[PDB]
Amino acid sequence: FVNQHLCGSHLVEALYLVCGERGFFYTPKT
Amino acid sequence: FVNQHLCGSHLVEALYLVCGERGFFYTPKT
Amino acid sequence: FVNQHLCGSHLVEALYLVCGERGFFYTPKT
Amino acid sequence: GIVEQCCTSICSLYQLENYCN
Amino acid sequence: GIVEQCCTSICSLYQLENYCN
Amino acid sequence: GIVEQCCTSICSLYQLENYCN
Ligand SMILES: [Cl-]
Ligand SMILES: [Zn+2]
Repeated sequence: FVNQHLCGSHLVEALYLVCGERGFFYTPKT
Repeated sequence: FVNQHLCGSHLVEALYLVCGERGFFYTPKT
Repeated sequence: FVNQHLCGSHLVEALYLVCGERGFFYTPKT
Repeated sequence: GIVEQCCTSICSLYQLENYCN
Repeated sequence: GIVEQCCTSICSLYQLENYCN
Repeated sequence: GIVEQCCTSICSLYQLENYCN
């Protein structure tokens, strides 16, 4: 779950930029 | 040591938030 | 390519600090 | 999900945008 | 150590707090 | 390259500096 927890951190980071004002949603669910 | 070096970066990041004013200590030792 | 994409993010981060005003170049090429 | 999708394969800026509001 | 402990298993906010001053 | 060089082995501050302008 760690490698996946590390990856997600970057995902959110990248969503913040890409989406900008649009905002975004992050759902770690399976 | 890389995957571990990557992980630690996130650890420190997470300690900074959790601990807040308390501050924190990071010891990479074995 | 993911583990490598994760690693690079940290590389750039570390280049920014080390090099400072010098600036730096990042080339993901093989 | 984004994880299963973006942690096994590098998602592009356009694949990432699918997770925008 | 935190590494051996938090890089093999996802430490929770409470496990992380054990490393606070 | 820095990747092949710094993602298989922890590059030191001095190895990193080789990638500075
Ligand atoms: Cl990472
Ligand atoms: Zn990372």
